Amino acid sequence: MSLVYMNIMMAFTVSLTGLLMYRSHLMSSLLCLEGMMLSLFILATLMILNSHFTLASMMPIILLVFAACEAALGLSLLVMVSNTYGTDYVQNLNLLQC
Amino acid sequence: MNLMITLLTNFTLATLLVTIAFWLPQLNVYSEKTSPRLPFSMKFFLVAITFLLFDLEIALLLPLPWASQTTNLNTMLTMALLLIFLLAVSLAYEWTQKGLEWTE
Amino acid sequence: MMTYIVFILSIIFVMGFVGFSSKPSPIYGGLGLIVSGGVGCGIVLNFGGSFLGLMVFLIYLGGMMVVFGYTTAMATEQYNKVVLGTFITGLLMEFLMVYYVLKDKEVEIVFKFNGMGDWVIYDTGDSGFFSEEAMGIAALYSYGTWLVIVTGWSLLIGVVVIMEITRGN
Amino acid sequence: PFFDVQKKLGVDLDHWMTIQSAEQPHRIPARCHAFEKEWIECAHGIGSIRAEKECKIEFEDFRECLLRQKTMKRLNAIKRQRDKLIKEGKYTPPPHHSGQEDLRP
Amino acid sequence: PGIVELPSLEDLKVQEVKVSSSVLKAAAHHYGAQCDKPNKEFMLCRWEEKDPRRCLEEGKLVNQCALEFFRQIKRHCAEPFTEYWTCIDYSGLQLFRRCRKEQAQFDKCVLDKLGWVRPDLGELSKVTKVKTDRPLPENPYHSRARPEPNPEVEGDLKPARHGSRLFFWTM
Amino acid sequence: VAAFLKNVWAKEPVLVASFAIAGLAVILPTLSPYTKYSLMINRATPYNYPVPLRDDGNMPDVPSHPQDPQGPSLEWLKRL
Amino acid sequence: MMTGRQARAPLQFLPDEARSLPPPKLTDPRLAYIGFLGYCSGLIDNAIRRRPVLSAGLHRQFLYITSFVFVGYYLLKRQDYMYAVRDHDMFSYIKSHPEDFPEKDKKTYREVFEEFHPVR
Amino acid sequence: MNPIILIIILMTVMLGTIIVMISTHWLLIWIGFEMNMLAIIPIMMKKHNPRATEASTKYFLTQSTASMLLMMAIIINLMFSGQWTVMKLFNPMASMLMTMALAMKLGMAPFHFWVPEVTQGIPLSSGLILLTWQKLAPMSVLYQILPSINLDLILTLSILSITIGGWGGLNQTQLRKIMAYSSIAHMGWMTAVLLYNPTMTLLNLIIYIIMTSTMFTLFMANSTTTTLSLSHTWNKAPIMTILVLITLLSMGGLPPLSGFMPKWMIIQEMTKNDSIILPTLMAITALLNLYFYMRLTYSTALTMFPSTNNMKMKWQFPTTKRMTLLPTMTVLSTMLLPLTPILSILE
Amino acid sequence: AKTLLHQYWDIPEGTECHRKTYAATSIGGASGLVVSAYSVALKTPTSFLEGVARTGRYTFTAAAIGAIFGLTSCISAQVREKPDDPLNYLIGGCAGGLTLGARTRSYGIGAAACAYMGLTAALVKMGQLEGWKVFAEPKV
Ligand SMILES: CCCCCCCCCCCCCCCCCC(=O)OC[C@H](COP(=O)([O-])OC[C@H](O)COP(=O)([O-])OC[C@H](COC(=O)CCCCCCCCCCCCCCCCC)OC(=O)CCCCCCCCCCCCCCCCC)OC(=O)CCCCCCCCCCCCCCCCC
Ligand SMILES: CCCCCCCCCCCCCCCCCC(=O)OC[C@H](COP(=O)(O)OCCN)OC(=O)CCCCCCCCCCCCCCCCC
Repeated sequence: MSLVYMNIMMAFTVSLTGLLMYRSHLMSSLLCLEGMMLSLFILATLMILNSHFTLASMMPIILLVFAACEAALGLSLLVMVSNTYGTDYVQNLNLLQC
Repeated sequence: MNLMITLLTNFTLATLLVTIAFWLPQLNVYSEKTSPRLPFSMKFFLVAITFLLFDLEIALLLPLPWASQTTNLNTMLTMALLLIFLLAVSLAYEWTQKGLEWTE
Repeated sequence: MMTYIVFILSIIFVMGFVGFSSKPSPIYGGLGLIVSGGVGCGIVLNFGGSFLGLMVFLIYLGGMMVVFGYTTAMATEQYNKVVLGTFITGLLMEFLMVYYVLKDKEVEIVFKFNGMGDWVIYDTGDSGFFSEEAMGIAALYSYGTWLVIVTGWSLLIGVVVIMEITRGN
Repeated sequence: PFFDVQKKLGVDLDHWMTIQSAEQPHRIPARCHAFEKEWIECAHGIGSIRAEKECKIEFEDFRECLLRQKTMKRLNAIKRQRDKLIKEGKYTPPPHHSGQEDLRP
Repeated sequence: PGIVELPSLEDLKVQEVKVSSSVLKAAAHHYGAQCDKPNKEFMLCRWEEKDPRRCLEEGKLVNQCALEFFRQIKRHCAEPFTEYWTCIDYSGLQLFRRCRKEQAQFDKCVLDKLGWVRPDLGELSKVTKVKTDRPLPENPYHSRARPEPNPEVEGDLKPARHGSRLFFWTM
Repeated sequence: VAAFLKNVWAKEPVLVASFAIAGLAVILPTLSPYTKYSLMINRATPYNYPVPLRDDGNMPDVPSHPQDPQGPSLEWLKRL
Repeated sequence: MMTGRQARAPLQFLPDEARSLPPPKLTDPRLAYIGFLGYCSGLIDNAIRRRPVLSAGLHRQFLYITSFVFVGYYLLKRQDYMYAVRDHDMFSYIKSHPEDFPEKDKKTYREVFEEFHPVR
Repeated sequence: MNPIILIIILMTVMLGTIIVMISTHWLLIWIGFEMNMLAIIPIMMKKHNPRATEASTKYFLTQSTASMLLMMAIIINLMFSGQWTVMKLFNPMASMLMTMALAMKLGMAPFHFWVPEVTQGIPLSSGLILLTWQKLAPMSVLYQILPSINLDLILTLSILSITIGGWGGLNQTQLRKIMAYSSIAHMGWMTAVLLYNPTMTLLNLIIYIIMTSTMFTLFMANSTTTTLSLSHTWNKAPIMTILVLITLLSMGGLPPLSGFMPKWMIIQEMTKNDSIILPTLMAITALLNLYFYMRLTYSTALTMFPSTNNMKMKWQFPTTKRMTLLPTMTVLSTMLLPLTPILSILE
Repeated sequence: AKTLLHQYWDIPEGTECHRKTYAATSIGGASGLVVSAYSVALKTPTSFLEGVARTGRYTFTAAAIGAIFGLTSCISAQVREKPDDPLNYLIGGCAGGLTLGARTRSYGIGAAACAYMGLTAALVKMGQLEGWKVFAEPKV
């Protein structure tokens, strides 16, 4: 198929493996999650413009709106975590081992 | 193409003026001046998230000048007034539960 | 060279994702996602998605990454070997992919991909006095009634949810 | 649990965005409208098991319309043989493939 | 699969309408009024055959009728037409609203010398009917034989033989 | 109801103007005589090509030429 | 399995062809067991709120019994309907495919030789 | 929380699950999962303690990752099929991604690693919603995509779920972690029979929802979250120890109780398809589940652990808690095995 | 790692000993790499050297189990001349069990691994004989 689809899929896998490998922060995890959303947006848009399927032109906007509301919800969870522990470090979220 | 040339020209002029503003006052070798978490507000985050969600509702509202050209005007007018009504209901709920307070 | 412009922007897109996914800090991670969103917007604009690329710049980069940098400023102090090593690992893997697909004009990472530029797959017609993508987005109100109902309800519920869970009581 | 409420009540909640051959705004056809219409009218009602084997030809034509893999492979073959013959000096491009022929209309 | 069957280069040669888009836009309404019938035969052949290789003679009749249309303009009303399409050609969006006096000159000379009436608002967008002599295409999509459907259910619904037959449940 | 309306127009005139303008926007297109002409102009704007019909022999309402009398007309739009 | 049957007419709890079947009797032992489940629910409801188990809430025990019998009648009707549909589809598939269900020749034991294994 | 806002949020959870159940378009499936997650986050943060914020953060991360993999599977479906119908998937990579995404949304092993943490972090009512109501939408999608699910993948996920949910509860004393590992093992039972007979999947789902709803309602009616706090139930309300006894002996798959019905019908439909080793290992691995259930029954009903003196004050007060449908759910979770051919109503 | 099992099972029993030994060694080494990857996934080692030490230790342990399993089974199939026989894989399974006891530095773990892994390898041989399906394709 098209060559750009390989690159957008590989960008999704890069932000996947970044989201699937935490370093220290939770904000870096949310940035990798929204990079995954960005690659979904681009790849869906290239398919829909590529096929001239008219009605699905409203699909990437709905993807954007729902996952940005999801991003706001995750930022609110991050705010509550950082207010509890002082930092957004994921190693402070460890009380559920016992 | 002409847009990309214009963007590159604006970026180049901006970068050239930044280079002048940082390097031209480094010509006149001055004296060597040797003499010698942040507090959190919930209201800043709530005005940022209220902006974000109202901007998503704006993202729904932006194709209305194109939506007015439709043949299904009863449905289009209904859903247009319904989205602006849900933006107003979000604003009313943001009002009455003390969300718009001390940054009103 | 200029026929490969969407491919060049997609390689810049992957390089930017390898950049912020290495995660030096959420500050520079946000900057890398901003640069990546700009070049992916360029990818969208070069297929004819002018409204959707301005939705990138206006909604994604215009509100959401603003809220991410806003929260990064407010919930993190103001600013390695692993970061730069994983960065050069991702850069070498992506340039080896570029080298393979430019020397063979064919590659198979997971599926098979053509090595020519993606100008080949475009249509040879016109859309008249309208944009197809603009009229499909205008169809959100006439044809997309239930989609507007569930999206507006999810945004209303999202306002309610954030006002409940950030209250702390 | 596919509670088919849309067919029980007779509402059109999401059937319209489902396929490319549906009713489009201002009667815009997709790039693979005919192939998808042929595959759907092949596979309609016969079930998925019979559609995997009895509608293979329409579905292969429709997938090759969507992704254009055989088309781009054939164009790769023609262009690679063309560049190889320019490399060997056994071929020269015609004036209608060099930009010096004052296009048709 | 099969070899695609293209027409020859001699099947595509026709005397072109080598005029600009503002020239075509200036006499567009008189072109729609006067060159109605072969244009509509062509667009009916084009939406019914769904193949431009089945429409070459109709396109050649379109081109012949357009050439006769502009030759009939040029012999009688060449100078008000040139005055009109130059003023249409000046504008970037090529507005009709900017050039109503040159339009009045051209329409006046055309009605006086050629008897052509410019159509009213609404007329060129009408769905007309076309009397063709070619047969109706029996399968323009070249659709092959459809698969036979699964057999339907029939008969009165009798009870289950000895209940559920689930190991020992006699009902 | 008029004492409360004067009270809220004295205290909060911005919100009274807001709910009044929104109320007009809700209820007024159902009472306008020109709401019909919005539909009639939007459906009579020719974005596509008017693909003609094969003349079978009995279609008296479909014209054979644009300048024929029968067919849909836009005299109402020229006049209003 | 039978999802293509209940897809032409979806979300019908009992279709119009369910009425050609005999309904359960009111002395169906399955429905009587469902009534026993209702009486047990009434007894547990008197027990966990520390009422007298047999005495308290005879109206409530009676509504438990009545409610379970009322739900269970329609559940038994849909059970009998789906097994009747299963048998009907099975028999129509055997009838519409003779080449897949060949008549196996029944041989008596005078022809059928079976190996004897002595227990000694 | 405001009771009106609580009711609107619970209707939004139910509405997201219904939008997944009824819709024919993949974007509406993804919208339904987004609506479900977005509305169930405040139910988990009802009490506003740091364990609920931690649990809601981990739940958000896993369900967000699953939703992005789900939309990627939908996008590759639009690549290789040009359409959006919720049916079989037209690519094995999209099938693998969607099976992973739905396994993450269920919390099946090896993506099980959020379920005991999030279940322990949140209250018993929100844990009841998480372990019963949230299993409905991904199992609906798995019911809808079963002509394209890879068999080796779903059976690997199922046996890994059963084994890890068996060995998980053997080390536990907290009741919410026990119910979560029970959830992992039972979702393994449900998806092991999916590509063979999904009616038995729906049967196992309904019986498991009834039994889990019974156990969480008993835990709410006794206000016990640990094994050792559940131990004092014989001195407070002795009928509750009988109910947790019969319900835990049901959930272990012991006949003549109706928790034996799902796994017996699953073995009954897997041996038809010439699989003998796999339901044998499933049935033998269910003994671990039954072992920590028997640990709970020994601690609660079959013996009498020592109580304290302040129990004498709680002797003077009745249960004012709304024990909604607890006798109904108790009778259905134990005495339903004579009504076993009622499973045809799920055909 | 499916083609590893393909290039293991297709070879007749008691014919080519070094190739079967290396095929089972590769199967064991791949499984040990999987166990090592999950062990360094869920549990963080104290450094990089300790992590690669645990990785190499588990990988060589499972590779030695696979090597001595395939070697003992092929040598038993040669000295008994019964190629489709589960006692050969029983002796191979007990040899792998004694190998695991040698690697884990404990005798009782070796005896239990002898018994259970020998019965497991016998069951795998009988599944290869009668065609037992663990991931059985749906037919009804
Ligand atoms: C004109 C209009 C008026 C006409 C009036 C006609 C009727 C007049 C009499 C009025 C009363 C009618 C009662 C129902 C009809 C008779 C049903 C019957 O006996 O079926 C035999 C049935 C099968 O034997 P059969 O010789 O082949 O059939 C003779 C007839 O043809 C049986 O007929 P069938 O072939 O059509 O039966 C169909 C099928 C035949 O059965 C089968 O195909 C076999 C499968 C049955 C279920 C097996 C499940 C095994 C695993 C779970 C075990 C659970 C624990 C066991 C009990 C623990 C303690 C509670 O039935 C079922 O599958 C239904 C499920 C079992 C419920 C049986 C009915 C109970 C009604 C009263 C409930 C009171 C509580 C009873 C205890 C609860 C447990 C039953 O026997 C059993 O399954 C044995 C279990 C006990 C049955 C209950 C006996 C009913 C009377 C009980 C009175 C004493 C209650 C004491 C207090 C409560 C307990 C502490
Ligand atoms: C049905 C029409 C469409 C309605 C939906 C669309 C609305 C569009 C405008 C968007 C408005 C969004 C925000 C609305 C919030 C309302 C709640 C509110 O603000 O209550 C507080 C306010 C008192 O303000 P306070 O709390 O003191 O704040 C300090 C500021 N000085 O309380 C008040 O001041 C009372 C406010 C309510 C009374 C206003 C009445 C106006 C009546 C005009 C004539 C009738 C209009 C037709 C509609 C019927 C209205 C009942």
